[PDB]
Amino acid sequence: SAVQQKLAALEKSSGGRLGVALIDTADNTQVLYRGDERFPMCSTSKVMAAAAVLKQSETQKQLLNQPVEIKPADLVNYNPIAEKHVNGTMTLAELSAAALQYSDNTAMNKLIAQLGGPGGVTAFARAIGDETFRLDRTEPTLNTAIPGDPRDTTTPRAMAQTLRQLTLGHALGETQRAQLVTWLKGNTTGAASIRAGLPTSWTVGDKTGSGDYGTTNDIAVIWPQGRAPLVLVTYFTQPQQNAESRRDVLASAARIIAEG
Repeated sequence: SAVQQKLAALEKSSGGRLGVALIDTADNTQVLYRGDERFPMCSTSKVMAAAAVLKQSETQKQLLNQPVEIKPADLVNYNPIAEKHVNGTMTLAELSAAALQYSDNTAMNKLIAQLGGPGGVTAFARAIGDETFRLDRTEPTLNTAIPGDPRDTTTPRAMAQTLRQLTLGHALGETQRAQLVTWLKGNTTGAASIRAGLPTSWTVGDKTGSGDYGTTNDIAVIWPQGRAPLVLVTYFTQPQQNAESRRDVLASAARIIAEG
């Protein structure tokens, strides 16, 4: 198709490997580019951890208000919110928001702990029908993004379908889904990624991810004005371990998709 020619050209110009999945919920049509290849998820995996805790709260009604200690030993490499609460507590709701909206890595590790380890996050993916997602490590090592390494990867197709189910579908209860959507819409890290390629009137909720090998990711739910929502996943990774992030590639991919 025309869009896939332009995405292929974008990929060639970038020197990296680009994976795109679009689901248009208006007719459940999909646009895929390397849709079944594995990519390192990096921080886009935080959506699955947050959703898994939200799923637990459907039975444990007070779970999101449970205070969790933040100790100095809990802090890893990037903890913009958790650092503000060292030797204090954050609720699981506050940790989920920090993980999603600020990409706080300590917050993610607390969510993983709450779920019983990376196996508990992966279990939730399996429980909602995602047989592709795998979380193997905690922060920060899940971001190593080594070429060919299957750890901590998913495919664009799988993540788009799963993000659709979590936010627009009914994999979660109504209160939990609304909370997830509110969190994604309040993301602070996405201004230069998918959002930058889309009309400024469209509402976007997204989760970015970045890692080694110049890995630059964004997954988004998009509500265009007067139009059915879209789910867009853009993964990008590069051959050099020290490569710089390329958020512009995600913006350009989104712009190419938005042309259709």
